[PDB]
Amino acid sequence: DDDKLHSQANLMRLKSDLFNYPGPTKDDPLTVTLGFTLQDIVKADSSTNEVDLVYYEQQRWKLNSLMWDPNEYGNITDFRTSAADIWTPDITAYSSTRPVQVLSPQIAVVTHDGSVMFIPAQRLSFMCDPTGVDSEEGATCAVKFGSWVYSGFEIDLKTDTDQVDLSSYYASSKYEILSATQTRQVQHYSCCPEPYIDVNLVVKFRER
Amino acid sequence: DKLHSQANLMRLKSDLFNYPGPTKDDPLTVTLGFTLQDIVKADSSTNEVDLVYYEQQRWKLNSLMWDPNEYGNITDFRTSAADIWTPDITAYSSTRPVQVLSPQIAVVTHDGSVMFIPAQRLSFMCDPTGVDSEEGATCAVKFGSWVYSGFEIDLKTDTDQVDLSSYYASSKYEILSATQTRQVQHYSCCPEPYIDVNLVVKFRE
Amino acid sequence: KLHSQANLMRLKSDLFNRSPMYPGPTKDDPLTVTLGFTLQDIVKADSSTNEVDLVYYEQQRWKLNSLMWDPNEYGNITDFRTSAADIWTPDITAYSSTRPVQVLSPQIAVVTHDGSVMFIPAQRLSFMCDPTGVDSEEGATCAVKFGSWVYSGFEIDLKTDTDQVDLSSYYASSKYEILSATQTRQVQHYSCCPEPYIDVNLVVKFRER
Amino acid sequence: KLHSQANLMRLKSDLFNYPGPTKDDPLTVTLGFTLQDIVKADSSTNEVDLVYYEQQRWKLNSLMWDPNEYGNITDFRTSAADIWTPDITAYSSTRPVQVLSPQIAVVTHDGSVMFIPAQRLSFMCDPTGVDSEEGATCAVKFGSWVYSGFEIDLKTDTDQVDLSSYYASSKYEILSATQTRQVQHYSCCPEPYIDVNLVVKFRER
Amino acid sequence: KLHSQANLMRLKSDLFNYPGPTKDDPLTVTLGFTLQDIVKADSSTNEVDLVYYEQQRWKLNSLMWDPNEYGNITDFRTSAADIWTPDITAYSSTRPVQVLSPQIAVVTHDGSVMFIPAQRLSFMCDPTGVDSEEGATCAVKFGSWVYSGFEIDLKTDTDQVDLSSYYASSKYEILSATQTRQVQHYSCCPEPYIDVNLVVKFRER
Amino acid sequence: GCCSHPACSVNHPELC
Amino acid sequence: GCCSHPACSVNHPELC
Amino acid sequence: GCCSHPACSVNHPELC
Amino acid sequence: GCCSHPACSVNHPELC
Repeated sequence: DDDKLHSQANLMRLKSDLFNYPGPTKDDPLTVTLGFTLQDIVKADSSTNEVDLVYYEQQRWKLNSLMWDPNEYGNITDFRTSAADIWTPDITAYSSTRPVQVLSPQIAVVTHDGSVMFIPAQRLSFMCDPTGVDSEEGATCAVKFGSWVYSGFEIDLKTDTDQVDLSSYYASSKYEILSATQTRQVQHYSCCPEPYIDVNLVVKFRER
Repeated sequence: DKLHSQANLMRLKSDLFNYPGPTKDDPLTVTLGFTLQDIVKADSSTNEVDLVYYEQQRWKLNSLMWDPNEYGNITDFRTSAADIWTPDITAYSSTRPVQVLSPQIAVVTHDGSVMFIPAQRLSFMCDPTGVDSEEGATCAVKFGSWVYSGFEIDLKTDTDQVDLSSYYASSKYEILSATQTRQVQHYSCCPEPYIDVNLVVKFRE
Repeated sequence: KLHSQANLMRLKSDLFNRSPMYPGPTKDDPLTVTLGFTLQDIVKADSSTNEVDLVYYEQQRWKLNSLMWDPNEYGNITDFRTSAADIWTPDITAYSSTRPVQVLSPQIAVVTHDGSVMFIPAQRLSFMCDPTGVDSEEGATCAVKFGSWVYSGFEIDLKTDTDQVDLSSYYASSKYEILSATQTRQVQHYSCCPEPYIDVNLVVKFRER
Repeated sequence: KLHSQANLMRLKSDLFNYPGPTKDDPLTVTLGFTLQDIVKADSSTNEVDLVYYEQQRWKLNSLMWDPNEYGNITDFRTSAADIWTPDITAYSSTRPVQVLSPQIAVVTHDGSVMFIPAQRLSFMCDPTGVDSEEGATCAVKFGSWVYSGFEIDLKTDTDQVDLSSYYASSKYEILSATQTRQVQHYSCCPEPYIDVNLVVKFRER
Repeated sequence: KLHSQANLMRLKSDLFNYPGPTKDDPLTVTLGFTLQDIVKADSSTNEVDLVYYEQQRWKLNSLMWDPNEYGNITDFRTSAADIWTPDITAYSSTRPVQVLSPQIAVVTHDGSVMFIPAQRLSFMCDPTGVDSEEGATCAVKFGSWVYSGFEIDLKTDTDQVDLSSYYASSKYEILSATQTRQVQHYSCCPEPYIDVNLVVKFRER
Repeated sequence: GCCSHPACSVNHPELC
Repeated sequence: GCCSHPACSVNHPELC
Repeated sequence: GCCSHPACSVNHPELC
Repeated sequence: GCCSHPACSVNHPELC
């Protein structure tokens, strides 16, 4: 109880020191790891060629400015914090047709080495032609995710796997998944020498 | 002296408000109960069902306790839920943002216990096949913390029967049964448990 | 003109920065809220989900001693307008809505020197309602209770000045004509418990026009 | 140039560092509508949707200044949230107004303010007759929510709603559009209540 | 890396410590559109929904710095709220714009700003003939809401809308898409008023 | 009457 | 009963 | 005319 | 498994 108040004071003191970073730079680049858990294809609109996905978008990154020695803070190794209290990466779907809807709290976990884990649940409408969804071959759609304002020189993007996690896909959805993949891509343009990274989400699905 | 009651209350509130959430060393029990008001809509073209309910949430913090003798015998008070810490209990299979239908105001008592009962409309994943039959349709949604395991937030119910005493008698759907059951999940990777409350509603037109 | 504006600002500062601030009502310091409805329109009746949408004005009146001032001390100011966000307001709530309430008007309260507050937001409300019979001469009947979300009768007393909803501004070419609309204070008792709970029951009977 | 900016930033600072009108300090607000489109007429609910510009002009002595004390600055633009604005309201809307433009006002050295937001409004309207040549007629009143004619005097400069930018390929042909100042009194009470009544006649194109 | 970070933070508060353009100090804004999709064409209301990137570029002397004083930083990212941005508005929208992208700007050491919000826009459009080889044509003008040509000068770097990212499986194929600067002079008045007119000819795929 | 108009109602507690 | 009324429930933890 | 244009109108109290 | 449960995943970066 005296020890419990002491751990609360260590934590408040730790957050205060950390919370009191201008984003990544070419000189101080950042790696963001993305993975998708696909929960449901809710809607597939043939009259507008939009499709609605519900998923978890797991984001991990590491900042030296969030590092701390556990010994100097009561052996605290990690803490939860509102995602709005720290910097977050501007990872964006490139072909949405509606503002994304947040379906969960937005809370990150910070570890003493500076690592941050952040998994918002989201609902996304994006451009997708569901032609074929009523056939054995099904339909195929794709959407790219990446930073909106940072090239690969400031934010590098990775995946830990190319398989979209489907182990929580809604078993009674109107649509079953034939395959779902998440692929890092490196793009180069004529003008600009800096590369652009995205993660391409490709989903193949048909009516159940 | 009515001013003195107000003075004691303002003093107490500013005192208490001037807690980082639970940890493995200081874990928290959150009790959860549902009062189901209405199944508003069951959409068989997208398999979403819309629910209106009250979500009763109760927990207890030592940092919120006080001696009524030091504060004019004030034994409890009301406060905006935004001025205190609240648990991150979430539907796991929603398809839209929760809509809040009521003020968000909690009651804190002198022993540090908190009660918070917001009304909510929730769209969640549900196949309403059979809702036009005697057997009806069955659907389910889990609620649990978003970032905490069972070692930081333990989730509990006082009963596994959903309170149906205020269920809208002229709803498009009648309730056959409604249960709220604590589940403990174990992953083979991981020694710590994960706790959810599974809400199962059997209903028909 | 400038002298009065200065008086108004010093008054509002004094009230809003009072040292015993107003924490809402208590058993020792209870409060009476008066409620009246001006029904303007039944916009929609949806028999596929049993929801009905009302547009009305919800008049709210209450009085605090901590909002009292002597006009002579403030250049004869007898009242002022203030954003509802700058004062305490009561937590009166529809108990069977199906959507968040939509506000259709500014939210501005009038405070008078005796401590009376008046506040009339326009609102659109969806609530549980079976419109069956709306296409008959008898029409349909629906009811929604309003009350505090966290306060009993011992902290907030709820009153109406009349049981007759004001229909003098009801939209004359609405899809639905009003047969009757009443607003009635009700006292709920629970066996377990001594304190009562007050609601105002809005009952509207109506049919296709 | 930087001197012009320093003068203007200083001027805005000085002005921004008024409680609304009173019976002693009354205010005149001039209202004018520019009707851009009738988007939609719903005969199942008797709601009609309009897109218009609402032109608002008023003049405060507390916003005056001499150009010569401020580098001959005669006017400036500022966010409409940085200044007091009147509470003019549609009286029979059915949905919260939607703002379609920036909300920026223009303040002139004589204290006058102009503010023209674009808005979409749904309001109560029976579109019966719209599929005829006589068309349908509908009306909506605008007026202060909390001020009588003794604190806010509402006026128009013309009774003609500006249709010169009306959308030529709208689903609805506009037949007339007028904006009439109305003064209303109730027998109980001496003070007048003022509205501007927007009346639009229209039919399917 | 810590020194580079500290250089950037120093730069920003030096930089963060402009009131918009004036007749004395006019500003040139360059607009470009990247049309991504025509989502929807509603012939029941004559509204059409486009998804597009809006490229905006301008330059301020108050935003220029010496890279050597700050460790050879050439550009930085900042929240669009942290800086002044122009009030460029679709003039015939029927719904509030929906923003599909973070609102972050890139400032370069010469003082130039680039800002590229992704937007979805409903606007007034009669799509009659979209089911014909000729197709349909619709236009929406963009321009400042409160500034004349003497205060903001609107320019394009081309009159060809970028179609290189247009959704290949859209329900509508683009026949052409232009963005054309227009200068309009008013009978009453000397100043020019400037818009960029987006014209889009399209048909069902 | 005065009590169905919100500007007039908020100006006459004695009546509404 | 009391548990289904939020104003009553929050006043009676001992039963609801 | 000018009064139809919000950027013009707002510059000319004289006629709008 | 763990990696599709946001509370488990966020606690096991090395794994998920």
